[PDB]
Amino acid sequence: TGLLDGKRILVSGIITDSSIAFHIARVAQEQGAQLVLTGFDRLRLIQRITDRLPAKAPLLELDVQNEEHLASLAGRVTEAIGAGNKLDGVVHSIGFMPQTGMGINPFFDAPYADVSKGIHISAYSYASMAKALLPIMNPGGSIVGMDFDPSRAMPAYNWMTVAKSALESVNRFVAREAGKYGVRSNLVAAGPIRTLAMSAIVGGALGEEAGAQIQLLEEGWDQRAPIGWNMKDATPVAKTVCALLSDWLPATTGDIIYADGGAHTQLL
Amino acid sequence: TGLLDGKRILVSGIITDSSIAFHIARVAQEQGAQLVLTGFDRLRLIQRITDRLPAKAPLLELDVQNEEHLASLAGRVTEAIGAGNKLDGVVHSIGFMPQTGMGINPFFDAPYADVSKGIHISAYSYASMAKALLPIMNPGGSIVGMDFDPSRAMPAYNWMTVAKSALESVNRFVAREAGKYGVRSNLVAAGPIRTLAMSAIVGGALGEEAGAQIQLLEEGWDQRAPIGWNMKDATPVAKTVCALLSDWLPATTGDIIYADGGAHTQLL
Amino acid sequence: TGLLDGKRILVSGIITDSSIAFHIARVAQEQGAQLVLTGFDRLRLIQRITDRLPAKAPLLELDVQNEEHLASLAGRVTEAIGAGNKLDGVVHSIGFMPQTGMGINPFFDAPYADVSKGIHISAYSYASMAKALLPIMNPGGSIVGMDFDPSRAMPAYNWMTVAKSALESVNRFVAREAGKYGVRSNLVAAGPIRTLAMSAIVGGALGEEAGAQIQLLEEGWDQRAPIGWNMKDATPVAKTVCALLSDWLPATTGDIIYADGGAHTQLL
Amino acid sequence: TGLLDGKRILVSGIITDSSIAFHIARVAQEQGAQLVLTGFDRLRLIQRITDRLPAKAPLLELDVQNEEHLASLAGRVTEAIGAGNKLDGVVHSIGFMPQTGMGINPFFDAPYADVSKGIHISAYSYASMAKALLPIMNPGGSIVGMDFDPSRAMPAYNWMTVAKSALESVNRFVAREAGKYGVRSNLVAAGPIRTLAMSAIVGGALGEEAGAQIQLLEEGWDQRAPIGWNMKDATPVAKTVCALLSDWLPATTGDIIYADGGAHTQLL
Ligand SMILES: NC(=O)c1ccc[n+]([C@@H]2O[C@H](COP(=O)([O-])OP(=O)(O)OC[C@H]3O[C@@H](n4cnc5c(N)ncnc54)[C@H](O)[C@@H]3O)[C@@H](O)[C@H]2O)c1
Ligand SMILES: NC(=O)c1ccc[n+]([C@@H]2O[C@H](COP(=O)([O-])OP(=O)(O)OC[C@H]3O[C@@H](n4cnc5c(N)ncnc54)[C@H](O)[C@@H]3O)[C@@H](O)[C@H]2O)c1
Ligand SMILES: NC(=O)c1ccc[n+]([C@@H]2O[C@H](COP(=O)([O-])OP(=O)(O)OC[C@H]3O[C@@H](n4cnc5c(N)ncnc54)[C@H](O)[C@@H]3O)[C@@H](O)[C@H]2O)c1
Ligand SMILES: NC(=O)c1ccc[n+]([C@@H]2O[C@H](COP(=O)([O-])OP(=O)(O)OC[C@H]3O[C@@H](n4cnc5c(N)ncnc54)[C@H](O)[C@@H]3O)[C@@H](O)[C@H]2O)c1
Ligand SMILES: CCCCCCc1ccc(Oc2ccccc2C)c(O)c1
Ligand SMILES: CCCCCCc1ccc(Oc2ccccc2C)c(O)c1
Ligand SMILES: CCCCCCc1ccc(Oc2ccccc2C)c(O)c1
Ligand SMILES: CCCCCCc1ccc(Oc2ccccc2C)c(O)c1
Repeated sequence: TGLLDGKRILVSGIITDSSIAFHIARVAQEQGAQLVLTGFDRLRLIQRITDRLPAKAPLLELDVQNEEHLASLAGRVTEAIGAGNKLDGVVHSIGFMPQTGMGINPFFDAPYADVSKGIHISAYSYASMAKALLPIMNPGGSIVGMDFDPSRAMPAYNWMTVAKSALESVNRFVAREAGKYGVRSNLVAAGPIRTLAMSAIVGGALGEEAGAQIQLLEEGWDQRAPIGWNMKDATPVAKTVCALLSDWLPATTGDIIYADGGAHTQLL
Repeated sequence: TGLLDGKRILVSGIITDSSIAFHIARVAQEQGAQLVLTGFDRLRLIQRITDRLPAKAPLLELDVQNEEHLASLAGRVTEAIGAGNKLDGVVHSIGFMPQTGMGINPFFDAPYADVSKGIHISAYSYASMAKALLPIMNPGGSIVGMDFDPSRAMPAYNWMTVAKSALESVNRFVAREAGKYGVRSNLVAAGPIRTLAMSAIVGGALGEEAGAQIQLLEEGWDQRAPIGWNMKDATPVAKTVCALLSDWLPATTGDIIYADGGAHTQLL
Repeated sequence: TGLLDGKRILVSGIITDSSIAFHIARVAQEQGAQLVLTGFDRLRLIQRITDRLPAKAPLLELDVQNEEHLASLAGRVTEAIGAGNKLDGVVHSIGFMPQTGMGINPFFDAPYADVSKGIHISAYSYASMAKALLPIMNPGGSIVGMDFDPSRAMPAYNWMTVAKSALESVNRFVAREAGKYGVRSNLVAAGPIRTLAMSAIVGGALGEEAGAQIQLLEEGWDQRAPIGWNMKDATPVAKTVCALLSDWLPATTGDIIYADGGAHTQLL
Repeated sequence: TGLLDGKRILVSGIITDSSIAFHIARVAQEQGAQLVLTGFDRLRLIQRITDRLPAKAPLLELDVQNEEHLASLAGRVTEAIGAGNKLDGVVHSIGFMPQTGMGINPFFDAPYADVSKGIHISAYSYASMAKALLPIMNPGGSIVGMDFDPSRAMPAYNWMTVAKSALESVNRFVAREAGKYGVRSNLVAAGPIRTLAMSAIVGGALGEEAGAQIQLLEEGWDQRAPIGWNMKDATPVAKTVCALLSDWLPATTGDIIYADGGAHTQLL
């Protein structure tokens, strides 16, 4: 009955139940998908969080900066899904940028070591995961990553904006590689969502009026979006990622779908 | 379990069983939608074409330049679907440009009367169909128009390129109106498909260069698309339109979804 | 030694001494250009206004909707500039939209007759003027038109936004034709300037909240521009046009240069 | 008389007399500018090369990955130009990418260490040069970097495409900081030019595919550019950079000017 009936899908990036990846996983499961999950660092917490999903799925450790984790990933996925089976979908929902690279911290004062780490995790890892997983993906498959529209500069997002610009470019080359396997590669550019990264990384770097200034972001985004925007609701974004993982967008690759309430199409 | 089960959808633009609109109607019916079709000019002929669809659907006359057809449209649709019921979707799959505006005919020699006619039918009509139909659309509903990426100039498409550019802009303003109703408005920028218009209009205006240009279009597009492109197969485009008509892209509006094999994301 | 020393340049669009074209003309003559001016409708007024320029230039009548004017234009310019001389530059600084297509007047209520007149004058005439003048332009020549970034929808600009979208597309096709003559074609997307068109057309259609709403546009453009924006100063825009008329951007064609304080590059 | 008469301009990125920076330097001196040059590593040979410019100019060592070099840069330039004098122009004409990041080497096989070096040099350094030099730049001044349009993926350019996508994003935030000083920041996206990096980095990484790949690049570019394109001629690009360094584009910042024959505005 489900949009993703029978499909085996790897989903990275769950840390809490407000994670975009959590809702992607939840919707994908409501739609009949069989999941393999990956988690970073706080595996015990992640285990407890994933207990809240509609169906239990194996959790595999993946630090995208750890070459050993990347080299063993496909083997460990095959152990979880069974020999002779392959993935139909992969979700990259991963990002990091040091505090120096965000908020009210002067753009010029972020050392390259920090920026590099951020670009490693948030951009290059999209290609790493594709490298690791394409060899175990079925024709008609779909790789999806999460974006935040970086076409224009803005307060606060700072070097993460630069990392997203890189990610968009990486996705276009991932499409070229993926196409050899009959696999699509796309990004979903989401509007703002109240996640752990929002409050701890972005909010943490904004200093004092962070609470009110995020409320400004919500109000302004919902005003610009012709159909409105709810920062408390990741479901519209999760649904969009599932549309891309499905058979219903079979001719879209190297591309970006905007799940932002149409805010990026309006100036005011 | 159909993607569009229960949905009432108006589909304009069928003229042959190669029409992008025809495959849109076919796929939508396969997925449980209940359709109303609109046709232009030769309605007796169109009815024999629509007879080839999987299921019966009422066929309505609509010339988008005819003010009376537009003023009566919502009432005629309401009769077709039953008083009390509203539309969940609307598909604009219509375009025209006079020969002077196309092909090897010099760009400078198209009189404005001819360009204006093409822009009326191909761009302005997206707004006039939205005006007529929004008052009989449900929240969560979806308006979708057909686009051919006009961001760059090219041989042969000439003034139709300009009409498409206008249409993309018209779509962003329709989104502002549609949102007041909880309705989304998007275009699908399709790759090249073997349809009547490509033959009679584009081919016709290319004269002796039609063959070489159409061949280059078939193979060049496939070459550039990372997942490839079958110009003889409208299904991938029709599926993309159904995705937009569905509940699975609920946060996208005023936007363009590219069902072109990824070709627009690659230079070579 | 002036930027445009010895260049023969046609400049359209002067109506008042606040007109963008007036400032283009002044800066161009300050830089050694020999001008021919074209005016519409109010020829006695334009003659008077142009008496304020650094040098007296011949003024020719041109209503871009008048086929006879267009058909006789090259002949009339050749008279103004001398037989055996050709133009080095052409400036299109022309636009119109009926009130129904602007301001607080509902988008859906603008009749196509109104929209078509707006598009004729604002977009199609860029090609009309190129058709007329390219046969009397020197290699290395430059055609420049005035744009307002229409990539996103916005309040008030309405159907003019659609006309500018069309204009951008027209410019790319003009470039194809102009290249056959060794001539470049480009647009300058300017930020908001206090001109007759701004007060009469835009402010006129904004109703009672107009003078203040226009002030709020200034405030927001200036805030978004990393280098600020002064709506009272056309000179930075005129300078940019002069740069495109000069020999200093010889590799730029089919393109758009933004003289907008950089506001389009920033989200907030 | 000269376009840049009286201006003091720093030009980085000279490595051979085919360097785009060499032609920028030459044209700038021809136009009355006083230069300070920076070079990397091979300073003995760079000095030999700059002795062939029309005018004498101080040459300073700058490795952009060297923190000590950047920390001391403003003081060294001040020594070169005289205390109390400031720079009106800065040209960043610097890029690097390891071979593994380029050509026919598999996109997925580039280790992050290699990509990170390329991004540091090719993108981050645009920000570090701005950080170092803005304190000694005059209001009305101009920072210009060199781009190659990375909006679409393509053969061979591989991870350098990613670095350019990052660089474009960096330029937009540099614009925010530069505007506090009354300074503009922009990129010139150049068409392809035969330089040391083309030969050694791009051509070297293509191997047996270099001939065919570069022929198609060159043929396609000249075909698409409405005014044509000559890969052997850096002067149009050098002129465009000088236009940006001048007073003639005073309202453009955070932006990208294309010196590419108009190629990017045309599909074919
Ligand atoms: N929250 C928003 O408003 C928003 C908007 C647009 C895009 N995004 C993108 O959505 C994605 C999900 O972020 P979120 O908002 O759900 O935040 P989140 O805090 O819920 O998730 C971020 C994830 O990044 C993972 N991560 C960090 N370093 C990692 C590493 N080295 N290896 C593997 N995983 C690592 C963390 O474990 C965490 O699970 C990110 O790409 C984010 O940039 C978020
Ligand atoms: N075929 C392609 O390669 C292609 C690619 C991208 C986008 N498109 C767009 O797809 C849409 C459908 O085109 P298609 O290729 O299926 O061609 P088609 O010939 O099958 O359909 C074109 C339709 O336009 C309708 N039409 C013309 N004038 C009309 C009027 N006054 N009122 C109402 N309808 C009118 C025709 O009757 C016909 O049904 C158009 O917007 C077209 O530009 C086509
Ligand atoms: N003022 C702004 O904020 C702004 C911003 C960006 C772009 N522009 C563009 O700059 C250009 C000049 O406008 P402006 O702001 O200087 O206003 P303006 O009123 O000074 O100039 C508009 C000109 O258009 C001419 N025109 C109208 N109909 C014509 C016709 N049929 N034939 C020939 N000419 C006709 C008018 O006579 C007038 O001279 C237009 O393209 C406009 O869209 C203006
Ligand atoms: N050649 C083309 O077709 C082309 C086209 C568009 C853009 N570009 C860009 O133009 C710029 C100049 O390239 P080019 O083609 O003239 O090649 P080039 O080889 O002449 O110049 C590249 C410069 O980068 C410098 N560089 C490398 N590492 C450095 C470091 N650590 N510190 C300081 N400098 C360092 C090199 O010394 C060299 O001077 C680059 O940004 C390049 O990406 C080149
Ligand atoms: C106020 C600035 C506007 C941006 C807010 C939206 C947002 C929130 C969180 C996001 O995720 C991250 C951001 C930075 C670093 C890491 C992650 C996952 C993210 O990518 C985007
Ligand atoms: C070089 C590219 C030329 C072929 C483009 C593909 C195409 C084919 C048909 C299309 O439909 C029309 C084109 C013109 C007029 C009317 C219609 C429906 C259309 O909009 C696009
Ligand atoms: C509030 C809307 C956004 C600000 C508009 C700035 C502007 C002002 C005048 C312009 O010129 C015209 C506008 C409409 C019709 C005709 C012309 C010449 C124009 O093109 C742009
Ligand atoms: C076939 C590849 C596509 C055309 C490349 C044109 C080009 C050539 C050289 C360029 O400069 C560099 C490229 C890589 C690394 C460093 C530099 C300076 C560059 O940035 C662009």
